[PDB]
Amino acid sequence: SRVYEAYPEKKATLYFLVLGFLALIVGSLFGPFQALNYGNVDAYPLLKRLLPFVQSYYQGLTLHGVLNAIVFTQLFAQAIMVYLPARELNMRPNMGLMWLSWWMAFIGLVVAALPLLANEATVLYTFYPPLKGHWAFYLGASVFVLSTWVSIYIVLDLWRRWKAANPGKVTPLVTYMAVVFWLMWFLASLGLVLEAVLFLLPWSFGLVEGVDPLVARTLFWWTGHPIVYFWLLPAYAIIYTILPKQAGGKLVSDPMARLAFLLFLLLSTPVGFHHQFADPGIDPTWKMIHSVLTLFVAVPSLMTAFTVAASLEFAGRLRGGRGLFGWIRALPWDNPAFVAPVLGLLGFIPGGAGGIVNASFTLDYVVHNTAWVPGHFHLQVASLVTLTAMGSLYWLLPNLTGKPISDAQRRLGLAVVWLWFLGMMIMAVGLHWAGLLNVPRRAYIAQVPDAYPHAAVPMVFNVLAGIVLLVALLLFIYGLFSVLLSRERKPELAEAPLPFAEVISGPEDRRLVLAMDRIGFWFAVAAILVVLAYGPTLVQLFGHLNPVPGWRLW
Amino acid sequence: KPKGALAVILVLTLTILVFWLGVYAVFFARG
Amino acid sequence: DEHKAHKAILAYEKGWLAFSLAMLFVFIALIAYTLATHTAGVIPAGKLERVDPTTVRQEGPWADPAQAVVQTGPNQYTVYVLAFAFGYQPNPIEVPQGAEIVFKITSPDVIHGFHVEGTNINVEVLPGEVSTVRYTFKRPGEYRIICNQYCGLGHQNMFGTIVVKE
Ligand code: HAS
Ligand code: HEM
Ligand SMILES: CCCCCCCC/C=C/CCCCCCCC(=O)OC[C@H](O)CO
Ligand SMILES: CCCCCCCC/C=C\CCCCCCCC(=O)OC[C@H](O)CO
Ligand SMILES: CCCCCCCC/C=C\CCCCCCCC(=O)OC[C@H](O)CO
Ligand SMILES: CCCCCCCC/C=C\CCCCCCCC(=O)OC[C@H](O)CO
Ligand SMILES: CCCCCCCC/C=C\CCCCCCCC(=O)OC[C@H](O)CO
Ligand SMILES: CCCCCCCC/C=C\CCCCCCCC(=O)OC[C@H](O)CO
Ligand SMILES: CCCCCCCC/C=C\CCCCCCCC(=O)OC[C@H](O)CO
Ligand SMILES: CCCCCCCC/C=C\CCCCCCCC(=O)OC[C@H](O)CO
Ligand code: CUA
Ligand SMILES: [O-][O-]
Ligand SMILES: [Cu+2]
Repeated sequence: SRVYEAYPEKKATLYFLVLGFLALIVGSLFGPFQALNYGNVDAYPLLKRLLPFVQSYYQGLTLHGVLNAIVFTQLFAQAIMVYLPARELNMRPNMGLMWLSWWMAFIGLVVAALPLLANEATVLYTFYPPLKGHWAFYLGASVFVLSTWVSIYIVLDLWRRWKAANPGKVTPLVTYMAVVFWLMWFLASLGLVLEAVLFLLPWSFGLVEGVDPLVARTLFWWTGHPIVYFWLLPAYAIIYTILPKQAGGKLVSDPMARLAFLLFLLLSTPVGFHHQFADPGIDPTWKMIHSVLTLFVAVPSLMTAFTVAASLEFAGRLRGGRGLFGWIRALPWDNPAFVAPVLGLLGFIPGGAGGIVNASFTLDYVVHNTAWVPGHFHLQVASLVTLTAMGSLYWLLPNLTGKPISDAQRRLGLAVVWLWFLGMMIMAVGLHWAGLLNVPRRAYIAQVPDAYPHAAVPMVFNVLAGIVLLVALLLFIYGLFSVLLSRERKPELAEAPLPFAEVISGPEDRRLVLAMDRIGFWFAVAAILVVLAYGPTLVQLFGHLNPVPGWRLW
Repeated sequence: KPKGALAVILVLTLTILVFWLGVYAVFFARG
Repeated sequence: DEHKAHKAILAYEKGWLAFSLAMLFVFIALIAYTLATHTAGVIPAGKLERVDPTTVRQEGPWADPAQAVVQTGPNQYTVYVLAFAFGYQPNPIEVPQGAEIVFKITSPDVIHGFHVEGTNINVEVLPGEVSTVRYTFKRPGEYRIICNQYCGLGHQNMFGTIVVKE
């Protein structure tokens, strides 16, 4: 194709998205079995006839977590947060590096998948020592994540080349988003990189006898919090800069969109002890300080809530909608690329309410390690992020491939995103409620069918969700393959501009925009905040290590 | 005024409060 | 029109953001309050207390489960609990109602949870470390301990019991 000669970045972006959606499909096969299990129904015998390499519930759960929450989300973020700024600036990413990032991800994935599939790393997606997986799982994973350092370089390069060609112009919006996002990711990723190089890798290779589980979790959660913002922000870049056009309006504030992203850059990383409220050996003052700062990381999404709602409302009004509800009805509910992020934003309202709970220190003792937690995060990543990426099948795919989406495929995408959304809402209900009833997360509770009698009611929700989501997943697989293996190719679709929104006309506040463009400075602020929030604890832990022996309990 | 955007942030407020005060009440009940 | 909608949007957005900030501040004040009350006893001790998981069942306060419960104040008992694959010792933990209990929990193998159903006790148990949390049981009876951190294939059936005597 002459299109891939002029925009070779389309092909690499396609490879990231395809591999992402393949991981999502594989990891998601386990989700209905797990919802049935949290509905006290044991379908593992069926799953094991179908997939005879699956030895346990917990091997299935490792696969589901790693494939969906690690692999899929990262590949999507690499596709969106490279290709969008590249198209906005109208410039070619360094293609050598783009392909290097892809193959690093693919190879990292293949190497981690070997021991995962062989039942040698059933340690879940958190891999907490002293549970000890095969070295290849840690090495494959490390290389998979390090793929993203290449992406960071790719975008900083684009940004710098553009700024050289445009001295004293402010950074264009999507590129500003992606720059702060990838710099945030760089500072975020250091916890896991330290944990892997300093402990997990020498340990799984046999070089050191034990690892200190408290240091390992602390360095894990330095990264484990911001990684969720790393999942979220690509969906946000689309929601701010693309969705308003798809809705039939405009983005109502460029500065308010930049300010949210700058708040994410500064506040995503210094807050991880909110995953450690129940850990010994971390001072409760510092837990409180991460609790407050976590409540602050909430503000950019609270701001997003308004800027995005007001953008949708403005679109609905342009399209004739009047009343207090007319604006909603007037929106393009026949367009799956519109519908999917909108539904994902609706579920994000309870999703974010549960996150603010979890953040609230002593309140976390009510819900920690219960089913409430999966209830919260299915609303955030398995619903909003996932639905936004699914909705991209419907504008992004044609743009990358030239392949048209038919009327029939459009309606099928509508049904998939609605069933997926509704299945996530029903399961959110079953899991939040079972969690309040003290049902633990990460547990094959269907194998102890009399242990949880008080949860009988929300258990029905989880069965229902497991069935609704089975159907949504089957239709999604069918749909994605129909669109991928499709006959027709219309080269004009691949040459059409991306559907980037205009910004509403009004002053605005240059100087705020100029101030936020001081990226070198804001980055050092973000990085100072991490030394402030983590340094004192990590000094103490590293000065009093207590490594302990590894276990395989599967 | 953006009446629609306000209606959204109202639902969001009420949700956040129901969740937060709900769990706060459970916390004390288990205390 | 666009000028006017934009103006109005930014104005009400400023108002929402102040309200949303006010609300978060109230939550921060309300959390502060819990931290000043007896309910905050379940927050684990910050201080590092290192032990050796490989000998904890042979020497020290976890080696003889029948001696696990030690009166340490006039209305206070320290309880040495081992969470291990896949069980808790002693079993049952027996304590008097209305006394302050200081649980000191460690593991000889992997991480376990220690979640006492019906209470705010909910603490991670790390091999090599001692988790210390404090609670006073107001109501006598049987309380189930659930392991809420995946510790291997016996996880879903890993439970223990606290009996609070009248
Ligand atoms: C992408 C994935 C994730 C997001 C985003 C996310 C956001 C938060 N989370 Fe979280 N989370 C926690 C706190 C929060 C906080 C305060 C927020 C916030 O950033 C949330 C703020 C967002 C909002 C306040 C909602 C704003 C609403 C919007 C933006 C929608 C507006 C609607 C519109 C515009 C539509 C209107 C249109 C119409 C047509 C009407 C805590 C601790 O404080 C824990 C540990 C708990 C424990 O005990 O283990 C936790 C656990 C997790 C886990 C479990 C990790 C594990 O395996 O152990 C994951 C995977 C997860 C993911 C995610 N989380 N979270
Ligand atoms: C058909 C869709 C899906 C269903 C039915 C589903 C169901 C479940 C259930 C019931 C749990 C709880 C299991 C347990 O605590 O033992 C689970 C865990 C999880 N799910 Fe999903 N899931 C689905 C899709 C998603 C996707 C798309 C994401 C990410 C993008 C995702 C991420 C996760 C993660 C991170 C875990 C926790 C893994 C762990 O604790 O180690 N799920 N899911
Ligand atoms: C478009 C996708 C939406 C799909 C929506 C799916 C709705 C599920 C069926 C409801 C009818 C009621 C059927 C329930 C009747 C049998 C109940 C039963 O026997 O319980 C399970 C069994 O006991 C465990 O071992
Ligand atoms: C247990 C919980 C399960 C239930 C979960 C439901 C939560 C909210 C339901 C749907 C959100 C959709 C809101 C907006 C739908 C608008 C559609 C509309 O207005 O359609 C216009 C008409 O088709 C001309 O386009
Ligand atoms: C036409 C599409 C709509 C159809 C969708 C239904 C809508 C919502 C209501 C119920 C579904 C419940 C299905 C759950 C099936 C089995 C429940 C179960 O396992 O029962 C446990 C019982 O409480 C212990 O004895
Ligand atoms: C447009 C987006 C809208 C999304 C909005 C979703 C938020 C759901 C919030 C609350 C549900 C609470 C249900 C009712 C509260 C239950 C309390 C209760 O009954 O408590 C048990 C008590 O102990 C007696 O036994
Ligand atoms: C629509 C899909 C989104 C999913 C929505 C998830 C629903 C969870 C909702 C609210 C939590 C509020 C907590 C409920 C607290 C009620 C119990 C109470 O009030 O506590 C007093 C009682 O004595 C104590 O033991
Ligand atoms: C117990 C707590 C009570 C909960 C009950 C729900 C509270 C409503 C929620 C948010 C209001 C946010 C919108 C703030 C409106 C600000 C007014 C404003 O900014 O008006 C300027 C404009 O120029 C005029 O002329
Ligand atoms: C412009 C007007 C501004 C004024 C608005 C301020 C908002 C008031 C809200 C919360 C105050 C905190 C109340 C703190 C008292 C909590 C007591 C409690 O809940 O006691 C728990 C338990 O029973 C004992 O151990
Ligand atoms: C849409 C969402 C609907 C959500 C519905 C929410 C229902 C929450 C229920 C209970 C929490 C209360 C926990 C209170 C703890 C007291 C338990 C207790 O008494 O524990 C045993 C003890 O041994 C006796 O001797
Ligand atoms: Cu011990 Cu799970
Ligand atoms: O991590 O929320
Ligand atoms: Cu977090």
